[PDB]
Amino acid sequence: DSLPDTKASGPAHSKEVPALTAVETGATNPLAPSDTVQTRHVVQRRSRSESTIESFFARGACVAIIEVDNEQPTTRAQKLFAMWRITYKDTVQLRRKLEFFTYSRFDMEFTFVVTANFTNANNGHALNQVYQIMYIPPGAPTPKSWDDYTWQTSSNPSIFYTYGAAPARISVPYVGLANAYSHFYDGFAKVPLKTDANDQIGDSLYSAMTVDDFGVLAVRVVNDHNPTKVTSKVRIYMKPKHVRVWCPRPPRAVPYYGPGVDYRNNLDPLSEKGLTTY
Amino acid sequence: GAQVSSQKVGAHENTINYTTINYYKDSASNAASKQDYSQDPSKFTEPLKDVLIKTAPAL
Amino acid sequence: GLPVLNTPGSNQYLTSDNHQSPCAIPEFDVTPPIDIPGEVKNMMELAEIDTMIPLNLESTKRNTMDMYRVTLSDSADLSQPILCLSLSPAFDPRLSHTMLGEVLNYYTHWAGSLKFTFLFCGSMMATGKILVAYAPPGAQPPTSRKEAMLGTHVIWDLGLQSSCTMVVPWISNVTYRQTTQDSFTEGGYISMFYQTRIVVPLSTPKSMSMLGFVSACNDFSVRLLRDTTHISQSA
Amino acid sequence: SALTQPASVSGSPGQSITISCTGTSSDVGGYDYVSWYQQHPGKAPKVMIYDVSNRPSGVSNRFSGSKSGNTASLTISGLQAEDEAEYYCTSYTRSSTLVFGTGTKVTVL
Amino acid sequence: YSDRVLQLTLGNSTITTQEAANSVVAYGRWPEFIRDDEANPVDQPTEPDVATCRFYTLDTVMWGKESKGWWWKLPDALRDMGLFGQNMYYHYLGRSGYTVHVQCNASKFHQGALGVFAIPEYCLAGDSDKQRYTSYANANPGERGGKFYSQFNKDNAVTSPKREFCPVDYLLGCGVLLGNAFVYPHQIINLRTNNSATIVLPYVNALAIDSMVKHNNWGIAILPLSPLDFAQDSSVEIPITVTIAPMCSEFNGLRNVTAPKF
Amino acid sequence: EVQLVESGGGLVQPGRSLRLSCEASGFNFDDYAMHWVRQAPGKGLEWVSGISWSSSSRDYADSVKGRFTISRDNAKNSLYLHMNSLREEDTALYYCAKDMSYYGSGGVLHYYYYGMDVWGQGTTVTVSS
Ligand SMILES: CCCCCCCCCCCCCCCC(=O)O
Repeated sequence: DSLPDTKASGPAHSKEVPALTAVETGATNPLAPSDTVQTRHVVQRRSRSESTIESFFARGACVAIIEVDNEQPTTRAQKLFAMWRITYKDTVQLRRKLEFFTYSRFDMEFTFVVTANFTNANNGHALNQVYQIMYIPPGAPTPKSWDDYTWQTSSNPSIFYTYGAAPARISVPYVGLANAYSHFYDGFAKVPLKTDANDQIGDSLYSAMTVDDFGVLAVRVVNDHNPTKVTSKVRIYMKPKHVRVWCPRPPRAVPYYGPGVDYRNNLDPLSEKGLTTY
Repeated sequence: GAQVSSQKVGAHENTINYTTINYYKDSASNAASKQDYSQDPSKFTEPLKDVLIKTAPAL
Repeated sequence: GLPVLNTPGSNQYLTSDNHQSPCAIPEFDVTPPIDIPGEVKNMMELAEIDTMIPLNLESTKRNTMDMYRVTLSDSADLSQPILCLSLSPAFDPRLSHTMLGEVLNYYTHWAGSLKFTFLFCGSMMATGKILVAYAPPGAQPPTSRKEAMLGTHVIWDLGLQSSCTMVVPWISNVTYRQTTQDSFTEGGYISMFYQTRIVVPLSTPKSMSMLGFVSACNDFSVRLLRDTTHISQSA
Repeated sequence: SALTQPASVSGSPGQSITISCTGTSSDVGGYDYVSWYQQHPGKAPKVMIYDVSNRPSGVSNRFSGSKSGNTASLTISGLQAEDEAEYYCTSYTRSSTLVFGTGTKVTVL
Repeated sequence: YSDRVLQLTLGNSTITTQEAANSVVAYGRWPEFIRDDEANPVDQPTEPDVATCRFYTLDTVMWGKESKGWWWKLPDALRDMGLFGQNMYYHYLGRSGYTVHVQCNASKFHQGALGVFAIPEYCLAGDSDKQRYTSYANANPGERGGKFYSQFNKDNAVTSPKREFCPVDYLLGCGVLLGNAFVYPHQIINLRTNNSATIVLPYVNALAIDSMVKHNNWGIAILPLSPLDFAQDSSVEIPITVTIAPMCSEFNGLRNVTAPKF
Repeated sequence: EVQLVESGGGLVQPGRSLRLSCEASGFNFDDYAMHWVRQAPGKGLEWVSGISWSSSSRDYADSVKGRFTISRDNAKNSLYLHMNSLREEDTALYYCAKDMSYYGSGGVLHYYYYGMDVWGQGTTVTVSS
């Protein structure tokens, strides 16, 4: 797996000129240092192992933060349960790495980290808490209260996590509708027709393929409500596995603006430097 | 049914093997072997219909 | 049952580990793949492709399309350099945002040879010669052709074939250089000068532009992975 | 500019009354999003008809609506004393804005 | 034989050149039909061959001294090209490759350079605050194509949002520096070396076959890398022409005809 | 079931700034459009501003364009209205309303504002020198 060695070379006086080329053809000149200067024989032992796709993508990255509360319910606005749409566009670090390529195909891994704290110092009484994380595929009914019938999880996957234990962990297969995920989509979902009564019959947003790509995650605490409020947050980490990619693209150069390819703010990424200054 | 493979040793003291087993039926639960291999970048660097040797003139 | 003893490191979470985990959707029916053109298996394949360099980056040229083109003329003083660079692919403001620089910015160490290619965009009736040189560190940066000629250099003759290539060989003391600003692992200097001059006949444009490209050789590699400073998120 | 509506309409108990709201092609005449609201003095508006002809749950069948050309109409049948209130029309505009009508007051004789 | 002289022939049409550089095959893959082990729909496909696989010529554009660029998209640019368009609108699904030939000639005393790029899934940015708000009619220009701009001016129309793009040239219209665009298949037309560019494009998509009226899977971008100049005058301008030919086309799901509103 | 509560109204001098607030409960506030409507004493209803399920889409009426601003915070189920350079003509009763938009026939988004089906009791703002 080591890189190719370097061959010894001597002086040259010949009719063949490897130094001249024409980039108009759309090809890169495959030169080596021995083709332009004298070189010695060197056995090469460096390798490219740490640069493969698996090694490049073998890291867990944060993608979302979910906040839930636990206090005796009133009629005011409360967060006894929360819902989050699965997507990787809420953060930029993993999005930029994925967008080097047009299509991809991989398994997925999830890890959940949970933390909690008090909000008032009046009592300081609370027992250990248990969290439920339920996955709601598209088309399934969604909860309307923290204790309705939907939480029976008859057929939806669910995780029960007890506070203070090791982070939960899950694996998921390739769940795409097509043969590969599409990071970019140049099209619409509906097309207006001359016979339509009004515009909305065909109106749609540019580059949006489907409404619910993967569903939502619903989070709650199963414990009843203690005399004092307790607040918690759940952090989700993502790691691709068994990765394949096609059709490379240039990387993003300006700040993201929404889930599309739009750009608003800076548009001036390069700094100043003299033409003849080292 | 275990699987054994050879490590690529770095620092030495003074062949070494390691074992792996799969415990789950579904393939998505497996770890990453990372026994990857390379390819030729020709499809990106020289996509020309007629390929010319580097020492010959380009036109 | 079987007696066991827990070693240090139990119940921790390391983001770069590699372990098995249960699946949440057992017996799923996965869609078979197909043969899509253009598969990539290593990141260096992206670094081995030519891309333009924003050579100019003057005050009024930066962040506009004028930053890619360097101007040549037949009346320029022949005793002064055309352009100058510092061989630090991941830090120099000119090389940082190329494809090679973008790939390097995710890694801390690099090693190998580099190629520089230049394209002449003058008229068919123009002609001339140009000298481009590379000087390893440890001395005064070149400021005249008399000094630039002592290092590695190539003499370029303008003709039917519009492009010429220069190879920057691997010369260093350490086995790997760093991708950050550091004087212990500096790379050297690059410069270009006129040899003879540009000559044109009557009723022909007297000034013209030039373009430059950079890519890596087949012995280039990078090892230690890190994060990048080219992307940021506001609160 | 607000949609045109009559200042007031009067009718005797047991009769049927109609109110008209008019706009342009970038308005009622261009889209089917038209709704009617009812407001008693000192009370927040209440929705009576939406999507031209749909009734919200719990609304009496005595209310109905229709549209034609650039004009939309609200019809009240079996007029009662409690129907005395103000009515407004609303529509979506192609400039991405909602527009309210001038308003009409119903008087029961 | 020299590689500067080339001839192409498809259907009942032929093209000749005498100052070409070379031919490029994107990703080294040639167009082909669907295989049995990769099919998805079960209906019998239709493949007219000669009736659709031939060169069509778009309208010519004039390379001014102050022009910033042009862009097209496929198969959108070929909506009205006879039987190809008819088959596109009469069927639900479609698939085909393309061959692109760009023409531009000038004397030995001119100077300049054009960059020709073929981009898969060529998304473009909007012109207003509302994200992804561009409309179908404005996003599908036809053979007329579009243009780039030198700077981003935020739309402030009072009557209506106008729902159009606003591509910036040096950002390539999608938020990436133009210098890195050479990872895509490309060629350069340099007026002192050649006068045409040829690129062969296979079918690239995440599916074996997809709808043509909804999704565009290729994009063409032409940008002047070096501005045009001529001897001591500033009114000079020369034309540019683009020719395209579908290859290995097949259409599957038949129904009544579609009629988009533009 | 569904409740909307407004607050922040008061008395201010011309040319100064003020902010209003609206809290919502009983429904998935994170996934609906919202509106602001004002009623001058003894006058008809006037549409002020509206925001869709995405903060990008955000519209204003000509009478307040360039002066007012609308924003939402899905983490607290709160809707805000920022007013600057107030005028005596702005005195009116302000309502917080919920749109029935979204939930179209699948592949559609940034829908037109269908209309309002729930209204709050409103808060009073008075501008006087
Ligand atoms: C109990 C937890 C269940 C979690 C269910 C996860 C559902 C599948 C998630 C797939 C994530 C795919 C991300 C990449 C998609 C893309 O590239 O467009």
